[PDB]
Amino acid sequence: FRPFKSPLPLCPFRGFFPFHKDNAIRLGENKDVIVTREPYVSCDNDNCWSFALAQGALLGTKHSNGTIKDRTPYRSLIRFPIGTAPVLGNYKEICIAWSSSSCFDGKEWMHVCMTGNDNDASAQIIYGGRMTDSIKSWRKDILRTQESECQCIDGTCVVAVTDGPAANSADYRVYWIREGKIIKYENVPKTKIQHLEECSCYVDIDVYCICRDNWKGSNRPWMRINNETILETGYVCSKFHSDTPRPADPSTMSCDSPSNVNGGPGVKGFGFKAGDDVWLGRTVSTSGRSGFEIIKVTEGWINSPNHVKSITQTLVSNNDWSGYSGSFIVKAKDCFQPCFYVELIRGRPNKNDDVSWTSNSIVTFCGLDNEPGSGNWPDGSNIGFMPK
Amino acid sequence: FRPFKSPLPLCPFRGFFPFHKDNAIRLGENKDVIVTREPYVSCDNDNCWSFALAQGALLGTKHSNGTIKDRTPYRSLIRFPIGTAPVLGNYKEICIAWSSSSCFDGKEWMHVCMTGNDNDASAQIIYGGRMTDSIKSWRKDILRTQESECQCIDGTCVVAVTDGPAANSADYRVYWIREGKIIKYENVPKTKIQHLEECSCYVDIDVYCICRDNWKGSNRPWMRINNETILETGYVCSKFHSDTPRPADPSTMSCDSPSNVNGGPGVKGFGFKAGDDVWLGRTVSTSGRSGFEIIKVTEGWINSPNHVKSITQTLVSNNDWSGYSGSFIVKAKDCFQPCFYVELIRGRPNKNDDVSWTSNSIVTFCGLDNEPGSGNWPDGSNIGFMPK
Amino acid sequence: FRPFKSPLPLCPFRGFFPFHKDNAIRLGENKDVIVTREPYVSCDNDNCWSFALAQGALLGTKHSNGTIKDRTPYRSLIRFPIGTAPVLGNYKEICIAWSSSSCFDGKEWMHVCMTGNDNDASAQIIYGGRMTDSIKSWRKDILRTQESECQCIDGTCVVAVTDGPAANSADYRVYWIREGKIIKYENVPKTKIQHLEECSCYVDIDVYCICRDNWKGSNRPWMRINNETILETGYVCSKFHSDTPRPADPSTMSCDSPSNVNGGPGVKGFGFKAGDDVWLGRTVSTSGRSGFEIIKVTEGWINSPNHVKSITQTLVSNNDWSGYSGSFIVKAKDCFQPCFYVELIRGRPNKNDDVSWTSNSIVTFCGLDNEPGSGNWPDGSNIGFMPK
Amino acid sequence: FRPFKSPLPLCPFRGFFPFHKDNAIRLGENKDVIVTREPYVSCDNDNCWSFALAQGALLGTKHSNGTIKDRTPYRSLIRFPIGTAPVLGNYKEICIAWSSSSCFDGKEWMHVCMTGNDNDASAQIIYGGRMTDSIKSWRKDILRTQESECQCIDGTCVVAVTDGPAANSADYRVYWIREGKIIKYENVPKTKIQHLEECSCYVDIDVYCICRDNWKGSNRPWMRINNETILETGYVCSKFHSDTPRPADPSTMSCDSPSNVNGGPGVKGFGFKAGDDVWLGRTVSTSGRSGFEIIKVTEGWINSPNHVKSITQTLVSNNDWSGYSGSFIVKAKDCFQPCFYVELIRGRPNKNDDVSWTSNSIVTFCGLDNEPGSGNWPDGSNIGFMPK
Ligand SMILES: *[C@@H]1O[C@H](CO[C@@H]2O[C@@H](C)[C@@H](O)[C@@H](O)[C@@H]2O)[C@@H](O[C@@H]2O[C@H](CO)[C@@H](O)[C@H](O)[C@H]2NC(C)=O)[C@H](O)[C@H]1NC(C)=O
Ligand SMILES: *[C@@H]1O[C@H](CO[C@@H]2O[C@@H](C)[C@@H](O)[C@@H](O)[C@@H]2O)[C@@H](O[C@@H]2O[C@H](CO)[C@@H](O)[C@H](O)[C@H]2NC(C)=O)[C@H](O)[C@H]1NC(C)=O
Ligand SMILES: *[C@@H]1O[C@H](CO[C@@H]2O[C@@H](C)[C@@H](O)[C@@H](O)[C@@H]2O)[C@@H](O[C@@H]2O[C@H](CO)[C@@H](O)[C@H](O)[C@H]2NC(C)=O)[C@H](O)[C@H]1NC(C)=O
Ligand SMILES: *[C@@H]1O[C@H](CO[C@@H]2O[C@@H](C)[C@@H](O)[C@@H](O)[C@@H]2O)[C@@H](O[C@@H]2O[C@H](CO)[C@@H](O)[C@H](O)[C@H]2NC(C)=O)[C@H](O)[C@H]1NC(C)=O
Ligand SMILES: *[C@@H]1O[C@H](CO[C@@H]2O[C@@H](C)[C@@H](O)[C@@H](O)[C@@H]2O)[C@@H](O[C@@H]2O[C@H](CO)[C@@H](O)[C@H](O)[C@H]2NC(C)=O)[C@H](O)[C@H]1NC(C)=O
Ligand SMILES: *[C@@H]1O[C@H](CO[C@@H]2O[C@@H](C)[C@@H](O)[C@@H](O)[C@@H]2O)[C@@H](O[C@@H]2O[C@H](CO)[C@@H](O)[C@H](O)[C@H]2NC(C)=O)[C@H](O)[C@H]1NC(C)=O
Ligand SMILES: *[C@@H]1O[C@H](CO[C@@H]2O[C@@H](C)[C@@H](O)[C@@H](O)[C@@H]2O)[C@@H](O[C@@H]2O[C@H](CO)[C@@H](O)[C@H](O)[C@H]2NC(C)=O)[C@H](O)[C@H]1NC(C)=O
Ligand SMILES: *[C@@H]1O[C@H](CO[C@@H]2O[C@@H](C)[C@@H](O)[C@@H](O)[C@@H]2O)[C@@H](O[C@@H]2O[C@H](CO)[C@@H](O)[C@H](O)[C@H]2NC(C)=O)[C@H](O)[C@H]1NC(C)=O
Ligand SMILES: [Ca+2]
Ligand SMILES: [Ca+2]
Ligand SMILES: [Ca+2]
Ligand SMILES: [Ca+2]
Ligand SMILES: [Ca+2]
Repeated sequence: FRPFKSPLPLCPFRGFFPFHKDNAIRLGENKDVIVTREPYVSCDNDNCWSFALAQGALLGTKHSNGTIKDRTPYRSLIRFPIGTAPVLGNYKEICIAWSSSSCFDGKEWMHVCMTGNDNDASAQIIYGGRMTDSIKSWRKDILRTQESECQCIDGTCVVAVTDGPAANSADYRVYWIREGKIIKYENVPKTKIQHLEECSCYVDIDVYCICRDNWKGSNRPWMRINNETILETGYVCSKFHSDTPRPADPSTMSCDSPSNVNGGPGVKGFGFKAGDDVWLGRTVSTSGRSGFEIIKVTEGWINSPNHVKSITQTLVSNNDWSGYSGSFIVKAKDCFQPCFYVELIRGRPNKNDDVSWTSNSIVTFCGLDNEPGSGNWPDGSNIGFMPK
Repeated sequence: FRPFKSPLPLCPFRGFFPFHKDNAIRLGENKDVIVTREPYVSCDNDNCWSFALAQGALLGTKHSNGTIKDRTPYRSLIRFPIGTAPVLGNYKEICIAWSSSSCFDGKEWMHVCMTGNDNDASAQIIYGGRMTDSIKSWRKDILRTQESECQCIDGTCVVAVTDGPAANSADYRVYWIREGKIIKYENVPKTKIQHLEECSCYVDIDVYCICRDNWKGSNRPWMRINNETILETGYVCSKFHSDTPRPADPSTMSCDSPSNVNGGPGVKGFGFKAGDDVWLGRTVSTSGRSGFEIIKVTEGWINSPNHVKSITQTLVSNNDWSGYSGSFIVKAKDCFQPCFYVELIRGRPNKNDDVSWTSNSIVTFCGLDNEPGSGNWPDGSNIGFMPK
Repeated sequence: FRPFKSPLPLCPFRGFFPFHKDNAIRLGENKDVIVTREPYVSCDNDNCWSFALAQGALLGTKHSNGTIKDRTPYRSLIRFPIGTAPVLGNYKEICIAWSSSSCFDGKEWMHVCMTGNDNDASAQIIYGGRMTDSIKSWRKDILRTQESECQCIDGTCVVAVTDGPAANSADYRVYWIREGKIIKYENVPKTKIQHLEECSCYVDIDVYCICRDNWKGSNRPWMRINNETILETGYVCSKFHSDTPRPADPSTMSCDSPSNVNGGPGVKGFGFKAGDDVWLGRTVSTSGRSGFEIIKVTEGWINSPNHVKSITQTLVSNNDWSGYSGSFIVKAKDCFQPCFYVELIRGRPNKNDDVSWTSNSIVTFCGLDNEPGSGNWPDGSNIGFMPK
Repeated sequence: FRPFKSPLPLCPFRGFFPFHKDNAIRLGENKDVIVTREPYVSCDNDNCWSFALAQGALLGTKHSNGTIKDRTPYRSLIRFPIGTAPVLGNYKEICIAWSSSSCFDGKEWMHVCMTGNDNDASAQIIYGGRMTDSIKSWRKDILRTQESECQCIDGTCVVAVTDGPAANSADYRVYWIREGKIIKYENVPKTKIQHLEECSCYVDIDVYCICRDNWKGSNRPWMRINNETILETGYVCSKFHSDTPRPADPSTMSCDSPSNVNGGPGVKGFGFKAGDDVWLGRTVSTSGRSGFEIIKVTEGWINSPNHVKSITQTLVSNNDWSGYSGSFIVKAKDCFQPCFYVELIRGRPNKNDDVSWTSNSIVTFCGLDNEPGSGNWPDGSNIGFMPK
């Protein structure tokens, strides 16, 4: 017997440490590796797992040509051992999906899988391997979700979902799902949040989601949620913004609205509230998806004149490609450990990646209450060695 | 401890939703994937699985040349993770077979595996991995079975078996098998059914099988069976027929006999009775194995002047190849969820599939009591990219 | 908790039925498959497994060249799912070995693994994965064992071992091993048996072993053994001999000594005593390792004028290559089911197998108390398609 | 439920016997095998496992070129079935690491993983798959550890760690870690030990570590440790030295200090104290990493005029390449069985290994209280057959 996961507080931490790295593109030189993108990580009682949206093709084969395309019927959410490259001999196919979220409730896995036509998509809810429920597109404009792990408290899982325009007003909802059955949803209040995509969430008593405003906000919108309702919303106060693109530091302190500067598009990212402070992942570049660093901003969660970047860890150099990033948690006795993954995109449309495909590798870090060292953990592939 | 599966009613449903898709041919471009055909799906307490008849060769190798041939000693029933491509590193060999059925009784797997000479074949019964019993060909003319999952109620499994001509009167039986031991068989009454092949079965209190009349019926024959005997037989009343080939809609309403029009040959297919209504899978083409759709026919299960196609889901376009299709169930608390798979055949003898082999990929859908969206989920292989 | 396996009687049976077939050579065309020989099968509580002596090389690679060689340091006993081809992604390495036996005692696996120099070899005893004991070569002349499953009764496992000349008087012993610890051994009495190699054993209350006389006997020597001692010895009385080479039928009835005709060399084979009758596997050819059939000889176990081949199943045609064969059992409630495997050797030194390597596939059959059909289940590889 | 491992005495033994061998380079001819080095073995309750530092590339691909380099971000500690070659379909990625140690405490696995910049590395502590603690480089000079299994007694695991110069005075510590949490560390006393690297440890009531002095000692330094503190230190008294390089036999008897002859560099190695005697692994060559033998030295553990090599097993000939070697234990009822692995390095910078990569295979032996035979178990690859 296993109990449902509880509303534990986030563990104390003061730095992030290298965890698992798959080197998937390097290992894919001989065409063994499945083409993926939008990876994430999520753990159950026994294992942490890599998840990603496969493209139904092997890296470097003719079918991998043109996998820059975001949505096809040939995409499936797949799962593979954390830190391993996804290959036919080790992967599991979770569901047909070109957008997804997964989370373990303490007893079983839940997955949310969107597929079908852009104007008529549906989200399948999988629980314990069985399709238990669904969401029908209501705005008929690319129904979509987090692309990282959802969160579950006392048996009720929470997941953020969007339907509508990428660069205009759309609908954003949170769904509460218990044992695979949709209990209720709420439209996210628009009193502060103006656009919301690809939420990266974690648990610190309540669920916190830090997301992507793809329209007007170079700062990231956020929500606080429990097993019943949305408790709080806003934008991360930090005058050091963390979307891409974004203005150079220092920028505007906007706790309650989008910055309105360098607003679109964006990239999936994450953060961790720590008291009044906030940790924020971000590309090193302010314009491109290159490099990765995480900063701690003193009093960055609140309205304050005292915002300072007290810590900056540079984990992937600006000379290396990054991509999406997202939070995940690991139960650590009486608290949840904050961890994250970074998608390292290789191929189109990256300048000088002269291949016809698009894929990624993964690297991950976890938070400890110890002082970190330093290093650099990029994709590491010589694109010139790769089958095109 | 696990109890035997019970005679649960079918769950309510109003549409079908995309579940798992393997993209096996696309992923087989580099010769990793095992050549298969006649796939199906069946689940135990912990997992749903893909099953298929392998051809003892890797796709695109010289040994794959000529795998259009239906029966060889080199065919085995194999099992692999649902939605994954079958590769040497993930498959399990269940038994030597060129015709098969599998089902889980709540405690153990049973399999029925036919092999040997066309005139002298035998069916091996496997239970919990042990060969427990057998059936010797009695008409000496290709002893054969469902090519999809059998069904088990309160420990007794039921499976439909045929021996005799493909386009003339043959023998059709149901066998009752408990813990791998044949308890009894019955010759299917011929008062209504005139020819019966490749039954697709499910459970709705009793076992329902919807099969293939390969001789005179463009409508599908069906049986209702419990743990003791055949309770009822007939043909699906729907004036919209669901075999291939078949007449255009609307055709004849024949509850008690074969249509006698476009009667032979046929293709394995499935349906689900829903009150007085019936859901029917079928190729989009009325002549070829191209496309796949599922229709709901109001009062289609009964003798009525009111037959209308209230719902039509087009899941694979008529421009894409399909093949066999079959039902499977997933336990959903106090009811069984109706699901199905579609075999997507590529290679010989499909027009313009210029390769020497014959194989397939798989796609699956499950029923929910929600409104579906729409999409298209075909094999997706560019045959021109494939090793021939 | 699991009890030790008990001394159950052999199940009733009247024919043999096709079980699992791996098609390993066919599937090895693209160099995925590990080079093996001397395969066998053995089962635990949950699964039956294939075992074989690998050659530390992939089929069709340069390192596979010359794998006709019997003993090298690069040979390991490996285990893989029954009926699957052995590949790097599915195999387990049991121990370093160029001769081996394996058996499950009801709780754990035991293995006997010989390796090292021809004149100074040692047998490692593995139990529950731990090396627990060993046998040092005492005649310093290729210490060797069954190349099929040993047998275990009430926790005590029995295994036949040989050290000395291949075509002259050597030492033959049985070892009793409990939980991996050698309890005792006995020199096999030479009052009847004159040469003994590669015993194929099974359980029918007591352990029966039917072996290979490589010197003077075209008939097979046999032993009856319990958990304490050798109870009985002899040669199979059947005037229809079952070694290879051997005289044509009918030959000599020799219950107590070697035939003294077509005496050497031989091939590993098996049989099953059934009352006063005996079932005997044998190559179809009387001179070569081609084809495979199993005969039932009425009163073949005893001294009688009434020996007749009442049954003959031809399972592999004389036009196809065979090789070693061996017995294994599967627990069937209150009796043991008799099964066997046949090694299908391809490559050197088989005439017209124009490749530089030597390997094999596997096929298996089990006994049922039903009448069999007929078929042909040979290796099935087109040697011309294979990498050389 | 499982108890923590206890402080058992080492089992009696009088020779070493061939256990598992992977033949990884031979099997890597077709580019399936992951590039590794610094392998080791460690076991839990159910299985023994191979561990190694992968290089994030497949053997024989372009990315394998230049893998002689010791530290990169693309190295991960990986785990694979003991005696199997590491391939994408069977490996698990444990953590990012270019130096590592692993050990099972009776309940869960602990790992120590160093990565990052040479001057700023950190060691991540993994326990039950979760990152639980860390060590920050304190001398900022390649923080590093055993490259073989650590040891755990009554829930407290012990591991030797080094930071500082390779050929001058550095810092050497032992860390005590319980359930992944660092309890304490001790600086190793320098009253006898002058340099310490790559400890090979085992349990004989207390933990014994036999290590590598890379500076002044051709004899190996050693420590005795319990769950609380370092109990004893020294150098192995044996006048027959066991590092590489080293003086020819007989050399100096130095129980309390480095030999001061042929002092640097060295190679990772191991030994086993047996009463007043000692068993010592060593390369056959006194100058190079070729061959492998194990000697027993009578009274070799103590100050004595009676040192004699009573036993010498030559396991890999001087004509074959060896490399690092290390101890591991297997629980054997009421004692621990001493076993070891030998890394068989192929590629750069080995003379005449004309390839661009560097990797290894593995061979293993275990101790029994029986007399051994003899043999030779080298890597076995024909380097000329390999992709360069
Ligand atoms: C939602 O969970 C609560 C328990 O969690 C607490 O309240 C949440 C809103 C959130 O603030 C958490 O962090 C808190 O720990 C459930 O409340 C229980 O309800 C039962 C039945 O009425 C009652 O017997 C218990 O006393 C309640 N427990 C507590 C701690 O108050 C509530 O039922 C959950 N709601 C849903 C819709 O599932
Ligand atoms: C990746 O694919 C493009 C496009 O391929 C073409 O269209 C595809 C849908 C498919 O039908 C292919 O068979 C077609 O070739 C390739 O670009 C083409 O390259 C060819 C050959 O050099 C050229 O003649 C065409 O004009 C190109 N077509 C377009 C639209 O640009 C491209 O070469 C492929 N990349 C790699 C690395 O193979
Ligand atoms: C077959 O199953 C029945 C129980 O299932 C019920 O009856 C079936 C014919 C079918 O209609 C199902 O949907 C029903 O739920 C077994 O009947 C039981 O028999 C035992 C022993 O006589 C008796 O004690 C129970 O009361 C019966 N249970 C019920 C519900 O009537 C029957 O034994 C099964 N037959 C065989 C041959 O296995
Ligand atoms: C697929 O196989 C056919 C037939 O192969 C021939 O017969 C087989 C049983 C086997 O023995 C092969 O070695 C034979 O080649 C191939 O058709 C043949 O192609 C060759 C070469 O072009 C031609 O000379 C023969 O006349 C053909 N034979 C027949 C009966 O048509 C075919 O080319 C193979 N397809 C592919 C893609 O390789
Ligand atoms: C060997 O096994 C016997 C039990 O098996 C029986 O005797 C064998 C020789 C063989 O004929 C089997 O087929 C029989 O079923 C063990 O005998 C038991 O010994 C214990 C302790 O003395 C005694 O209490 C039991 O009564 C005995 N059981 C029987 C059935 O007689 C014997 O101990 C075993 N010997 C060894 C060395 O392990
Ligand atoms: C299989 O191997 C033989 C022998 O290979 C030679 O000796 C080996 C130990 C190794 O060192 C190889 O590099 C050697 O080539 C091959 O037979 C040789 O073939 C070559 C080239 O045709 C010829 O010049 C030699 O005289 C042959 N040597 C002998 C002893 O016959 C054989 O070709 C290989 N088979 C295949 C299919 O590759
Ligand atoms: C360390 O372990 C001891 C038990 O192991 C014994 O003492 C070690 C130092 C070592 O010599 C082993 O080989 C010995 O077997 C723990 O001692 C126990 O402590 C508890 C609590 O005080 C006490 O109740 C028990 O009696 C002690 N057991 C024994 C055998 O003395 C000790 O707690 C451990 N220390 C740490 C820091 O974990
Ligand atoms: C292994 O690699 C070396 C070096 O490769 C060069 O530098 C690498 C970092 C990478 O950028 C490669 O593309 C470069 O080629 C190879 O040595 C080179 O070989 C080329 C071609 O013969 C030669 O022109 C260069 O001068 C060499 N460079 C150096 C520094 O020596 C080497 O050939 C590779 N080995 C194999 C087996 O492929
Ligand atoms: Ca933005
Ligand atoms: Ca028909
Ligand atoms: Ca003979
Ligand atoms: Ca491959
Ligand atoms: Ca040294």
